[PDB]
This record gives sequence, structure tokens and C-alpha cells, in this order.
Amino acid sequence: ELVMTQTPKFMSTTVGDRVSITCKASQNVGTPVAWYQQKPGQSPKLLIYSASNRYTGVPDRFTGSGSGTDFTLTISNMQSEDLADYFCQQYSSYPLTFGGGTKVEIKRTVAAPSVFIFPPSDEQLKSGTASVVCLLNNFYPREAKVQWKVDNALQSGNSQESVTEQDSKDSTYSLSSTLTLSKADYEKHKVYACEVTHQGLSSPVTKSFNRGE
Amino acid sequence: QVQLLESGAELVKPGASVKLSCKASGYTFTSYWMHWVKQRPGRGLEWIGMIDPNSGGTKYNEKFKSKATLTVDKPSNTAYMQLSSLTSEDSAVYYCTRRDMDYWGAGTTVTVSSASTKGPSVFPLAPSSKSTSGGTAALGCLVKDYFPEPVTVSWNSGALTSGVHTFPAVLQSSGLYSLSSVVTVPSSSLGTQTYICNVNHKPSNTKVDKKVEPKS
Repeated sequence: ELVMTQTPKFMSTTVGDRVSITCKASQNVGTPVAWYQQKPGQSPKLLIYSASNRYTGVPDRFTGSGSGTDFTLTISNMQSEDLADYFCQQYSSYPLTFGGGTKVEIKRTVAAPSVFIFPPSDEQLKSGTASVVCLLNNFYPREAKVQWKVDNALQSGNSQESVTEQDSKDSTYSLSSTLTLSKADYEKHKVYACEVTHQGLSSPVTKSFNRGE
Repeated sequence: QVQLLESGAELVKPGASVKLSCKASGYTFTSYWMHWVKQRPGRGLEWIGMIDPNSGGTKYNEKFKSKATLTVDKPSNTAYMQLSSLTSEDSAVYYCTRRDMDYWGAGTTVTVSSASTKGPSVFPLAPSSKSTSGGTAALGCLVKDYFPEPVTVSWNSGALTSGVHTFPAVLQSSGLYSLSSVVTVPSSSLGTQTYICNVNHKPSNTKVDKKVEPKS
């Protein structure tokens, strides 16, 4: 169907560096090639068309090129807000085809996380369940370890976590971990702690509470 | 402003059929063709087909020739796409975009499952001395035990966006989802500003507004 092989699948660049993505046509597309930028949670956005034309508003940092079968998208002074997934597209013949996509991630300076912990709400407790939330805000690199400790005993099998996409402004990440117990088990302990380990910390950071108010 | 607004059932049973819609505004609906694109989270984009809101002419992708059926409604300036014999592989996000793909809608999420929907419970993550940092305080809402995704979360009706982190939902062993939405605000105005998370889960008709207050 005239496939567009797009490389690389992933890229890690620093602000100001030059990035280039390539799409090689399976057949041959004169110049009907476009590029879209898809920021986290957003829908694709037209960046380039006709292989080298830039849609309105699109900054000069983005330049397209190539003809026949090989096409490239180049982003010069890489900015933070340029982090996203990029897709090339062939619209010379039907069916319209899209390249596989390239995820452009930003490399930045090390930033330790700020750690917060939230005891379960009274509304939840009255419902028979207790969830404790540990927040790791704005850190870099994304790798981080969270360990739940109740009365100084390491927990296992009772927590879930998710990490945000990279932030388009400060290129950091944030993480949320939830320790869920039954209101019964939660009442058999007094010290709930969240122990955090990360590259920006010289040793484990612990945030905890007892059960006041 | 040119605007494409998609909408439709986000939870549908396997083997069933669902009709998605795209309401266009800000331009002559009948003067531009409409495309429908498919996207599976973290995966690539696929062109489903297109239609001429003027004639009714349709051009489909051989792949979805038998899965989708596009149509339009001139009076309401809206295009529709119906998917039949749904299977787990039809679960994805669907977009509608103008002929020149210069304008795209926000997209509609479809989850093909025989499991029944479940609305979330919304609990406050109250600001306190344990959620304080450099003069700032983190607070938020815990949205737990809902099916299927997605659940939209806004703060103060969209007036509060800075410092907001609405985390990807996690899957609990029970098969239900949970997610947290947090925000960092000034510690000095905790006594004068009001923070409310607005949670919406369409499949369960859930619409909640939970005011988050300091732990006292």
C-alpha cells in the first residue's frame, strides 16, 4: 500500500541540538509528503506539507526536505515544547499512509524529586478502604524507585504506580504511587512511609505520617 | 474558529455496532471533505476513509472497507462513522480531520468490552504539612475504581492548569482503573482560594465536583 518506513523510533536530544527524522517511501512519492506533531494527550497537528512547506504558525525551527522516496524532517534549535511524537505521511496515492512515528525525548540536567504523601480521606475510610498516595514531583531522569514501608516493614503486592509523560516546559517527570489497604489492615498500623530513591538524591528520601486528626 | 468536535459511546459490547460523530463549526461543512483516522495508544496512525459532505461520495481504505461506514448530516453540520462487528482490535482513539488535515478534532476513545461500566469514587488528597515544599502545597483528587477509560479531570472548571499533573490511570487486579490528579498551589493562600476537581466519566454518567480542603 506504499509504506513509509520512519526512523528512528526514539530519539533523545538536548535543547538547542539538531534533530532529524527520516521516512523512506516504499514506492515513490514525488513531493506529496507531510509531517505532523503529536504532543502528549493531543491530536496530530500539521507541521509540514508538500515535503518542504510549513503550515501557518509552524516555527522556522522545523524544515522538511527530500524527494522521490527519501524524506527528512529537521528541527534545529530543539526547544522543550518540541518534545512529542512525530509522524510523516504520504498523500500522493490512496490509501493515505502514515510513517511509524518517532518519539523525541529531551535530555536535561538531573533534578531530584519533591516528595509528598497523602493519608486516606475520611470519605474513603468510611467506605471500608484506605489508599495512601505518594507523589514524586518534577524529577529527571525518569527512573525512580518507591518503596512503601508500614511500621518499618517493606510492603509488596499492595501498591500501583504510573509516571507522567515528559513535561513540555521543564522536561521533568512526576510519579504517583498508591498503597491500598482495607480499612481494617490500615488500622493495625501507625507509621506509613514512602521511601524514595533517585539519581538526584545521595541517599533514600523518606516521607511519612502516623495518623492524626 | 474552525472546530471539529467528536463524540460518541466510549464503551461498547463485542459484536455490536457504534456510531461516532464529528460536529463541524466555523466553516462551510459542505465545502471540505472529511477524513476519519484511527490510532491505538502508543502505536501508529491509520487512515480509515473520507467523505464529501456535499455529494456523499466516499473513499475507504481497503482495510476498513467492511468495518466502517461514513455518512453526513448537512442540517446539523456533522459527519458520522459507524463501526460494525466490534472486536478488541477496534478499541482505539478515533479522529476526524478536514480534507487538508490542517484541522483535527480532539478524538473519541472507544473501548470494546462485554464488562459493564463502573463509575469512579472521587476522594480528596488534602493539602497538609506532609504535602508541603518550598512555600508551595500539593493537593489533588483520587479517582478510583472505574471502567472503562477515559475519565477527564479539570481543576476549577479549567481555570487552574499550571502545576497540574493528571497521571496515567493504573489497572487494578480487579480490572478496574484508578488515577490521581494533583496540583501544587501557594501555601499562603490556602485560606482564600478554593480548589475543586471536576471529574467526568461519560460511560457511567459520572459528573463530580469535589472541593479539596486542608486537613483539619
